[PDB]
Amino acid sequence: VRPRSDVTHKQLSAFGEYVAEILPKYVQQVQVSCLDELEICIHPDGVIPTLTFLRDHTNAQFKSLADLTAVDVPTRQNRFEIVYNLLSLRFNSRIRVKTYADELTPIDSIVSVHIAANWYEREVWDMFGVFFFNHPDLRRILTDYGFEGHPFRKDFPLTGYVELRYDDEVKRVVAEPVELAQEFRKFDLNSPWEAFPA
Amino acid sequence: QLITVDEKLDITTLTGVPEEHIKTRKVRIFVPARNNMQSGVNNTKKWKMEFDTRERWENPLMGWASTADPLSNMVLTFSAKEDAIAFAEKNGWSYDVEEKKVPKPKSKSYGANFSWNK
Amino acid sequence: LGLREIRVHLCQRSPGSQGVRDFIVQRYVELKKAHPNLPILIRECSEVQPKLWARYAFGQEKTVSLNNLSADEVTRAMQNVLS
Amino acid sequence: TSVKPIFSRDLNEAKRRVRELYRAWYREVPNTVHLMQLDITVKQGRDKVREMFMKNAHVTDPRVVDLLVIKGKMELQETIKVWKQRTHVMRFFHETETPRPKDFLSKFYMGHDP
Amino acid sequence: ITHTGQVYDEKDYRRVRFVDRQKEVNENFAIDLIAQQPVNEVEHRIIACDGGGGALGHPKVYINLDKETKTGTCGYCGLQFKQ
Amino acid sequence: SNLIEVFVDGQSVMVEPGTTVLQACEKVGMQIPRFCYHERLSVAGNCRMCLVEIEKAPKVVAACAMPVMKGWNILTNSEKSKKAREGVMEFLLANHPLDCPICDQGGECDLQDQSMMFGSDRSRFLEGKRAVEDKNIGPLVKTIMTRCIQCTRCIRFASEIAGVDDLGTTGRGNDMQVGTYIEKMFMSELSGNVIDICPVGALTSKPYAFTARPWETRKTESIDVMDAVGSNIVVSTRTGEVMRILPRMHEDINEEWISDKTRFAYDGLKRQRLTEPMVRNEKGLLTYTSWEDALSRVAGMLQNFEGNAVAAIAGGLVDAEALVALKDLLNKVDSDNLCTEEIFPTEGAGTDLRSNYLLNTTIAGVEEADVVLLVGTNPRFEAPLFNARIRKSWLHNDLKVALIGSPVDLTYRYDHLGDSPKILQDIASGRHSFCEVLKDAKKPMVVLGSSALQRDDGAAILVAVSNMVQKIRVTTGVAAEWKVMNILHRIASQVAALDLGYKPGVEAIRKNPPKMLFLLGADGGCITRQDLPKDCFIVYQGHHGDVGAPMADVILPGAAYTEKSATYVNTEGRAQQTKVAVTPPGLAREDWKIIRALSEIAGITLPYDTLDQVRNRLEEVSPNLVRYDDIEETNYFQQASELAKLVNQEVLADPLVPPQLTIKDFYMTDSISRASQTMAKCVKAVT
Amino acid sequence: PTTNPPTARKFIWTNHKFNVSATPEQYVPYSTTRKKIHEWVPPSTPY
Amino acid sequence: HQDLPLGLLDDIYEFSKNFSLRIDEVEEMLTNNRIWRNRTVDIGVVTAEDALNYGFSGVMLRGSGIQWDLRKTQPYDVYDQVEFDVPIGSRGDCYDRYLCRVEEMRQSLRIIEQCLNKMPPGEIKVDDAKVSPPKRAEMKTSMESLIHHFKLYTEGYQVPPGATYTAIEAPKGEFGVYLVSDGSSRPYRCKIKAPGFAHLAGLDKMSKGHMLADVVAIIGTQDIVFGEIDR
Ligand code: SF4
Ligand code: SF4
Ligand code: FES
Ligand SMILES: [Zn+2]
Repeated sequence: VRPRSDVTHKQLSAFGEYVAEILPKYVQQVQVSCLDELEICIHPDGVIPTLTFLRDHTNAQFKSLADLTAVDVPTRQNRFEIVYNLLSLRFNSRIRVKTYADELTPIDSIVSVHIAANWYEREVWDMFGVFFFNHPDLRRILTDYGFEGHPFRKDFPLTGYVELRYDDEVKRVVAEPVELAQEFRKFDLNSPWEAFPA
Repeated sequence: QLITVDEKLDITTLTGVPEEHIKTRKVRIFVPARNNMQSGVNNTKKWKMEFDTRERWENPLMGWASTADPLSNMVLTFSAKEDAIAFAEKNGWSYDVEEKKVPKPKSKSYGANFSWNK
Repeated sequence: LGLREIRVHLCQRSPGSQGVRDFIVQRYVELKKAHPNLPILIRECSEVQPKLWARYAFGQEKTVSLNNLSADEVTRAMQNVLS
Repeated sequence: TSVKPIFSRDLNEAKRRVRELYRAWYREVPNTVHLMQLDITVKQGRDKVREMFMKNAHVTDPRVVDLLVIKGKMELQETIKVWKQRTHVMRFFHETETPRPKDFLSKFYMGHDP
Repeated sequence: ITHTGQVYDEKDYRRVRFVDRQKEVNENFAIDLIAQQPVNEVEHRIIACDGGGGALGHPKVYINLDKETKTGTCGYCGLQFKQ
Repeated sequence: SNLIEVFVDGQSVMVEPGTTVLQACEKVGMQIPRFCYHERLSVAGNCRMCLVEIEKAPKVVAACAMPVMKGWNILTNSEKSKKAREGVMEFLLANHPLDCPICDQGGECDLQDQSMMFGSDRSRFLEGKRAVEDKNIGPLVKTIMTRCIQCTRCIRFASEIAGVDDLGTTGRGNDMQVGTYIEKMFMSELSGNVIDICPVGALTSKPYAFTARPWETRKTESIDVMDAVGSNIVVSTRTGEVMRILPRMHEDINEEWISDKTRFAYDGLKRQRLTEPMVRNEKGLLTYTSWEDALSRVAGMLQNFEGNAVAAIAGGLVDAEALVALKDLLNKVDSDNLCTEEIFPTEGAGTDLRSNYLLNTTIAGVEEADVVLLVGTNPRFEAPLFNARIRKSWLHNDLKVALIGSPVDLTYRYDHLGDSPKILQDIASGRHSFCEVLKDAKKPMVVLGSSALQRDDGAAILVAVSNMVQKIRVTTGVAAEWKVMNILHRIASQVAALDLGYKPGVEAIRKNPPKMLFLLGADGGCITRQDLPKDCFIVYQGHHGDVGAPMADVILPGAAYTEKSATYVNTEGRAQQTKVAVTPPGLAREDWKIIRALSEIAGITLPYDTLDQVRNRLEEVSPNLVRYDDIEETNYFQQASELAKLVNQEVLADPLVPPQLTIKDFYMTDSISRASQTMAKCVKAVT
Repeated sequence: PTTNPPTARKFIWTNHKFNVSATPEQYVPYSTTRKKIHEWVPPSTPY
Repeated sequence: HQDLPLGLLDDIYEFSKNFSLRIDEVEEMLTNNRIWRNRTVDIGVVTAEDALNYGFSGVMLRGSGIQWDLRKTQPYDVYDQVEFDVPIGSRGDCYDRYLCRVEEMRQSLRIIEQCLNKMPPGEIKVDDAKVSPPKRAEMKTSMESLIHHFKLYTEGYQVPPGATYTAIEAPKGEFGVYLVSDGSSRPYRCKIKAPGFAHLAGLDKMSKGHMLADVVAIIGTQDIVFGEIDR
């Protein structure tokens, strides 16, 4: 069983309250995991304001953006859950600010607050389809130039719909609808028995 | 200020799905039953919507099963019937929801088995 | 017009169908006795107004709505169908 | 209802943007067919542009339209700032794939699941 | 031919694959190789087949050789034992 | 009232007095690890793996068997109730033979998982294990019983759900082995359920011995077509061939059980199966040819022949969607000679009111009945999961069962009124003894089997029963929604066919012979080619070549219910949807399309081109077809009787006898069944 | 191998082969499973 | 997965005992080459504030003089029990960072030495058959071990529902996995933070007014492995 120090779960908890108090217009929920990690949750409109306070506040300097990601809970009305993980080299602590964005309700861009996000925001658009206003140059980064569809969405087939082969007749690479020679065997793995109350 | 739209969010135009697999694919929203083999009920809790099954022809060289349908192995899991129906409407897939069927309460008591006249 | 079948798609416990069902209760037997071969189908729709579907010869089907119609109007409409 | 506007307050304003993009593509088709040495006819290509711009003619919601041009603009950028080579462009024409008939009898004769 | 009677029909075309090539098969077939090993005449009702070699063998299992008529066969090795 | 409040970890759930501790946890949502407790099987307490800790109590209690009491707090996850599981699982595993990579209940084990979730990580049993001699209990269940955790659910099911009362415990100590003392096979329908109900893989299925492993199996939920109870089932398919059919729970129709026929005849589904469309060659043998050629063979003959020269003898497992596509086609050439092989009497109101031909007291209404008058059918072998219904309601409730048929093994105590159709008149007169028994019944139900109707005096038998139901209803003064008269079928496509207005019986085709006949899945001998006109131009539309294929000028292969999204309806009219588990084989195609295509090749072209459309079609001809899982409440018995009174017929003295007299009769009936190697092995085992 | 020879098990090969890929001894992959859906062969006797 | 072979530690010593000289040699060829310096010195200088802003998080930060080694600031495993010196740099430029990478090669030999000197006797996997697969002798003689072996390999750990971002100090820089997890045995999301997605982005702000050869030098000073960036 991992060793857990409650010093952190107390320090981080307090900070959470501090952030919440300072930014009550946007903070909806602020929780600390059992793993000693804080996760302020903000209304999408608070993207710019909450980050800026953390990047430039003496009692909470969160200078670098570790990551910007978007889990996709299809059930959730607001499908995407943009999560921004930040690090404070001054206070040696990380916080995560997570917002919610639906497919056609764009989030603001923080390239202003952290220029690290210039690329990750393009990554989130390419994979999940969330759009970021005021982004300097939003354009697909990881997917092919002509790719249609946002791949990491839970509703996108793994194999996808198009695959490439070289055709002599046309002497050029050519998409064709995917035809797989051994479909992905979809093993069902969930057991019908729960583990604990959680 | 917000604008008004009565149009059912249909975003079929943004999802990026080939036309054939949006108009010929029927998905069923169902709560999975329990394989009678096991008596655990933790897999009969969340609703799932599953796309209609398609061709699985044998492969000539190795005899492996081969499928031409991309949306086959995809089964999305939705916590409530209302949310799953919403996914079908905005993605434009046809849906045919099946009501959850939960075991009816059954009265049991060890005494009965020793009944004077059963 | 060769009549092959008549389908009375009444809808149970529906306000409008009252007339249709009343017809069934009071005159259905009679109609059948009269036309003892013709198949008169009593079926039960839902969330739809009643319809007296009639199938004429060579696969032609015709429709007469029975929504909110009195018992004899249903009787008259049925009688008009098997002329 | 009660939705927030992405970039266009109403289908009207949005349509303005579509007009601009159409023009953009229309003016660009010829250049691409020359800078990529594509074996297509400018007229032919320009019809394709029309095809696509109408494939999505049915959309009534302003927000969906706005994203559609954002995406459309992005595609143009990949074809005028050339990062998309012929293989990419010609794919639009679906040149190699064999067309599938939509006639019921046709499908019956060929596929188990139509 | 193969362990499971896998023999392409006289008309199947996968036989083209074997044209100008060897269809890989193994002369040593298990169904037969196990038979050769004789039944072990143990003197205890229940004996265990660890698989030979302990950890380097198969999961340990106990076999009931009580049935006088038949002989116990390890679901793993196929080795047979009789009392 | 009657609502104690018990706390499950302080959640103040409220339960009727009588609920067990395990049941209290269920409504909160917690699940007590359990073995030997099945919802529809008596509580036995054998495993003691469910020990929980009611608060402030010295010892832990048996969940499944402890009537909850007011105030109790269950403490299901209390340190104690975990030692009470960490220490039981120690024992079950200690004598267990670790052949989990042999036990085909590998991922389907309620003992590994309950061990991986509620038990310990290691073992301390340094001692030796035990071994129990196996048993050849039958040709369907492989009892590798060294696996048995002596949980006695088999001995219960084999006594309580099925009335076999054969399996039993033998001996005491650690060599209590739960196997038949003498080696007598467990031969009964409902037999295969033991597999599904033994959580251990001691006894499992012998055909599905080692063909698969459960994580791989893709599971598609569909409907039983072998019998007319329409039991819900899950078809487990791997890489495109069905591997197993196991039950899925439907409270009203099959509550977690399925028949021996509809779970071991999935093998029959894979051989003797038609795939390519052959046509009769000049030489006189069926030659495989492309659809285009085979379809126009049929279309050309269809255009040449006028109405009443074209007929269809459908029957067996054909779906409602094909049945409306075959009627819409033959009416577009004006023959309404569409018919079914099973003759349902149609001289009074038949097919017109939808209660003359339905078991309208629901399968779940057998539970609230009082006296059942089984007349002329063997439910045990015609509707096995309805025989079970009368089994449960004769045990847990008090149904008084009476049979007017052959004295036959019914798995319960019935009263054999006699083997004569005319004694039905005896009760109507009030002459026979059971006349009062019914008089004493507040909620009675008659059930006239379809096989009695299949005799020549079937019209008279239905009329005679309707008279008795009439005065039974009058004397009892039973309430209107309680419905005494119901008739059960034994053919899946009979209620759907009668629903779409198909007229039962091939009597009409018998009087005027059609130049053309579409045998839509008919393997019955109702008409033969000698009987047909000289031309004898008939085209088989079906899946397995059995009786209709070798006497067929054209073969248009179709699919089976594992291979199409068709609809079926059981006996009380509950329409249900089969889902495509596997794509249809060869060039074979869905039944509805073959007929839509033949129509397009003929020039009368059915209006429906996509399933959803064929369905919308079903809606116009009939209601049940489109609304699924929905029994139709109202019926018009009173006007049915009036026409029955007009009909005058003689019930011949010949006793009415069910065709399935004993279980060998049952195993092979339909096409898929007949084509079953497993069913064939079962047949020879009986013989 | 000379010093401590290997265990012989009366199935192990005595002539081991090199890459047979370009030579006609090469593995040609094939499905070893038998047919799955047997078909109804027509009746050869004219009706 | 499995304990070290019986004898590896000794060889990870012989090598370590000598590798230094090998690093020393490279040095006599490049650290002071009259020419390495030129093509590397004062090329791609990144300010300290800008390095934190663009999320560089690696030698790239350390080279600019920011002192941050996640291995000292947020210890993971037993990197806390060892003693090493982070090689911080000044006048951050391609040459300085290089010197830093040669210095961590040196400092890692100091950490390796210790690990060989102080590695404890014990087991190499958690004893919870729940999470770690049972030993093969145990699964072949004990029923609870087979069941745990079968379930672990076929189904899985069944991690409790939650989400975590854990970052180590991978050689390139901060490598982090944000692993959201439902109670299921298979994960729900696993964004891999790649030290490299951030570094490449900086190529623009580093190579400004630079020659074609300069771009080649800067891609090298970011240790870009396209696997981590592309994921
Ligand atoms: S039953 Fe079969 S699977 Fe479950 S544990 Fe015993 S052996 Fe392993
Ligand atoms: S056989 Fe299956 S059910 Fe019957 S006792 Fe042994 S385990 Fe319990
Ligand atoms: S379930 Fe409680 S005794 Fe077996
Ligand atoms: Zn062995």
